[PDB]
Amino acid sequence: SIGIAVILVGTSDEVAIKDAHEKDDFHHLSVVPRVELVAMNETDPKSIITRICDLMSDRKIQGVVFADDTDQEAIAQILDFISAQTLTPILGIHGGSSMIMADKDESSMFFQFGPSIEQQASVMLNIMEEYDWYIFSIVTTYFPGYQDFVNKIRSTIENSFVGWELEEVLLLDMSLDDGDSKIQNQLKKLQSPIILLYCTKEEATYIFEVANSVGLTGYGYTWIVPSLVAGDTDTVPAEFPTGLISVSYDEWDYGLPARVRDGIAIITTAASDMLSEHSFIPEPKSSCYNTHEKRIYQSNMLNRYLINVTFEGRNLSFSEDGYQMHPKLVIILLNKERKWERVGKWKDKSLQMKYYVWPRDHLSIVTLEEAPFVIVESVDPLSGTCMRNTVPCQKR
Amino acid sequence: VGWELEEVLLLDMSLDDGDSKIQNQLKKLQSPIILLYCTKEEATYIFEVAN
Amino acid sequence: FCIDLLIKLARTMNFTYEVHLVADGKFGTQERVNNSNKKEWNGMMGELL
Amino acid sequence: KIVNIGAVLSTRKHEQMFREAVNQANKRIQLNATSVTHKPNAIQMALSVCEDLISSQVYAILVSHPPTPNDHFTPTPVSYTAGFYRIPVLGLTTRMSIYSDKSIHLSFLRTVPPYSHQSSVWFEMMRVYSWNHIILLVSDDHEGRAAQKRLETLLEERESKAEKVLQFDPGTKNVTALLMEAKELEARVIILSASEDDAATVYRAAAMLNMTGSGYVWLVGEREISGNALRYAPDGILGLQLINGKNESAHISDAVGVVAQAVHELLEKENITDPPRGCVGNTNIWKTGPLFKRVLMSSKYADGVTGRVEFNEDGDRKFANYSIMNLQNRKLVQVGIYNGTHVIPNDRKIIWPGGETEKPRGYQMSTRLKIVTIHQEPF
Repeated sequence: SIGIAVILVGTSDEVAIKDAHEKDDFHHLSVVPRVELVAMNETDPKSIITRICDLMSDRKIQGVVFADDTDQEAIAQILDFISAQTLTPILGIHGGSSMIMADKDESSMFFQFGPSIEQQASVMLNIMEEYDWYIFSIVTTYFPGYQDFVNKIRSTIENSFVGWELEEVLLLDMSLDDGDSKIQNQLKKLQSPIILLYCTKEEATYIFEVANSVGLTGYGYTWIVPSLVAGDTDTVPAEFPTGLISVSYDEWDYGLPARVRDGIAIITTAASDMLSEHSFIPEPKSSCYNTHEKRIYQSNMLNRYLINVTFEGRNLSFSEDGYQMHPKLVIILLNKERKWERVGKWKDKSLQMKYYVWPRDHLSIVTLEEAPFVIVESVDPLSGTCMRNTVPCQKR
Repeated sequence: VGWELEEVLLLDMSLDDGDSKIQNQLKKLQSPIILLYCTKEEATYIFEVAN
Repeated sequence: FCIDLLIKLARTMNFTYEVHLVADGKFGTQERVNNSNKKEWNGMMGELL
Repeated sequence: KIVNIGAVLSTRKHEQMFREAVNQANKRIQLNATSVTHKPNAIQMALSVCEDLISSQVYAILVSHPPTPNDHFTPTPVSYTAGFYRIPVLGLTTRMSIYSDKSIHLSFLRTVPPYSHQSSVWFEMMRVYSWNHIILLVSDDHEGRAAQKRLETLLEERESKAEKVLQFDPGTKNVTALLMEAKELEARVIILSASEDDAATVYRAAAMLNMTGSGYVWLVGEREISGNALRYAPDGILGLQLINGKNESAHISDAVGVVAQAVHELLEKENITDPPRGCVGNTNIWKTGPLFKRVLMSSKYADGVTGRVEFNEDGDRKFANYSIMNLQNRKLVQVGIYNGTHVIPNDRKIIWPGGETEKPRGYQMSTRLKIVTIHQEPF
C-alpha cells in the first residue's frame, strides 16, 4: 500500500528496470511496493520539482527514487531541499543525485548511493597496506572537504600499530591572482614516493602542471587521488600521470537496474517495520500549499528505519549524513595509455586486489626457507604487517 | 679525501623544443653541490629549467 | 620514598593532594582495545591523560 | 545591450526602493528591475524564482531576510535553482555559515560575514585583554562547528589551544551537566557560539551554578545577545553587533552597485552569453556564470553605505567592522569598534560579570591536585 516514484532522467534502460519491478518480491515484509515509474529528459530544477509535486498528490507516494546521468552536482542539492520540505525519502541512486554532499538539511531525508571522503581516505591506506607503503605527503587545497580528508588519515595513522610515516601535509591555495610562483614554491618540499592529493579535477591539472614544471610528477612515485579528482573516467586531461590510483564507486558491475531493485527494497524494508513496530502509517499532506503548517505531522520515525536496512545478506545501511555505510568501492588505475582500469575492489574493509605485486631498479629474488639463513613466518598478529628486522615474501 | 661524485650530466642545447629533454636529464639530480660548466647564456637556460 | 618526596614537593610548591592508587594496577603501555581498535593507555598513564 | 540583475526581496515597500537603487546605478549597457516578493511557501519559493528567469533573464539575484524568523530555509531555494545555471546569488541579510562553501552553494555570495567570522574578533579580543585559556561552548550544528572550526586555526598560529571545546546538542534543555564540566577547568573565559534560543538555556544554568559571578568572562556573538537571549544574559557579556546587519536598505545599494561594475566588465568581455531566457527549455550550465562570479568576487566597490564592499574567496564579506557591546544595567552599551584587523576599544569603561570594575585574570590555577600511585615495595 506504499508507492515509490522511480524517477529517471535522460537516456537509461527503463525497460530493464521495469523488469525488476515484477521480480521484486518482498512477501516477508508484507508491504506492496507500488512503483510510479516515470521517464523524462529535462533535468532542469523546474521540471524535477513539478514532476515530484504533481506525483505527490496523484497517489500519495511515500518515497521517491531518483536516477540521472549528468555530471552536475546541483541535482543532489534540490533533491535534498525537496525531501526536507516534503518529508519524503529520496534515494540518490545514479548521476548527480549520487554525488555525496557533506552537509545536508537537518530535516532532509535524502540518502545517496556513494562513499564519503573519510571512506575513500581509509581505502587509500588499505591499498598502501597491501603494498607496504608508509609515506603520505598529503597535498590538499581549499576545497570544503579537505579537512575531513586529512583528519581521517591522521586519526587512522595515530590509532594503528602499523608504522605510518607522514612527511608533510602541504596545502595549496588556488585563490591567488598571478600567484603561480607562490603555489609552485610550496610544492618544492616534496621528497616522498607517495602523494595523497585531494583537490578538484580542474585544480588537479594545475597542480599536476606545476608539478610538470617541476617535472617530478611521477617516475618511481605513485599518486593516490579520490573519485573527485578522477571525475569522469572517460575523459583524461592528459596531465594525469600514468599510474594514478583512484577510489571510485562501482559504476561497472553495479548497474542501474540492480541499483533500482536495491533502492526500492531499502524503502519498503524500512517502511515494513514502521507499520509493524510503531503501528503508524506515514500519510502526510502531499500537497505543496502552505508548507509552513504541514510540519505538524513528523515522519522522522521512519528515519531510524531507513538508516538500518538489510537486503539479501547485504548491509544496505545509510549513515546519519546520508551516505552508505558499506559501499561497493573499486580501485581504478591508469593504464599504459590514457584509460582507467579496475585493479581491485573493497567491501567490508576487505581488499580483493587482483595485482599480487604493483607494476611500474626493481628485481625479483627467489628464496628458500632453511636454517638461520632464511626463516619464514606468518604476518604479525599484533601490528598486522612485517615485524622489526623482517621483510615480506610471497608464496604460491 | 673521500669524494662522492653522484653523477655527471651532459646537456645538449641544439635540440629544438628541447626543454623537456634538458628537464628530463636534470630530473635525476639530487646533490648538495653542482659544478656547472657551460656558457653564460646557456647557464641562464639551465638555471631557468632548474628554476 | 615517593610519598616522602611528594610531601616535600607539596610543602615547597604549596599545593594540596589526594593520593589514589591506580585502578588497573599497571604502570602504562599503549595498547589498542579490540572493541574499537583505538590506541589507549592503561594504568597510571590512562588516568593522567 | 540589456542586462537584468533583478532581485527577490520581501517587504514589498523595499522592492519599490530597490528598483530606485537600480535607477541611480546606471548613471554611475542597460539595467532592469524585476524585484519579486518572498513566497512564504518553501516549495513555491523555488518555483517562483526560476519562473521569473523565463521573462526576467537575470544575471544575478539578490536575496534578503523576510519577516519570517527562519533565516535558514529562506535563501536556500534561490541559491539552488540559480546554482544549476551558475547564476550568482547575493546574501543581503543572511549570516549562516553554511553558504560559505564552494561545494553545496556553488554560486552564492554574501554582503555580510556569517556568524562564524566572529571568532576572528574573539582572537583579537583575547589578545587585547591578554586571555590565553578559554572555554568553547559551541553547538553540534554546522553553525556551531564552523564557529569552532575556524577558531583553533587562528589559535594554531598563536601555537595555543583552547582549554575545552564542550559541545551541546541544539534544542537541549538539560545543560547543567555540561556546564559542571566547565566549572572544574582552570579557564575562566567562556566563549559561547550558541543560537538565540540556546543561549537562554546556557545562561539560565550558568546563573544556577554561580558561573556569572566575579572572575568570569563571557565572550558572546550577536546571536546570543538579542531577543530572548538578552533577557537571561548575565551582566558584563562582551557581545558583538554588526553595524548594519539588519539594515536591508544599506546593502541593497551596495549589492546593486557591486554587481554593476562587474556587469560593465562582463559586457566588456568575450563569450558573454545571454541568460537562460527560460527555465525548462535549457538544461546546461550557463557558461557566463562562473566567469561572472569570478570577477564579481574581485569586484570590490570603492565605498558604500556599509563601507568598502569586498568579497572573500568563499564569497563572505571581508573587513566588516564589529561593535563590541557590554551589558551594563541590562543595557547594551558600546565599548569598542572592531577596525577589521584589530580591536579598538572606546573610552567608555567596561563592567565585567559580578560587577567587577577591574579586568578579571580569566585563569585560576588549581591548588588541589589528584595523584596516582602504584604499590611498589621500596617506594
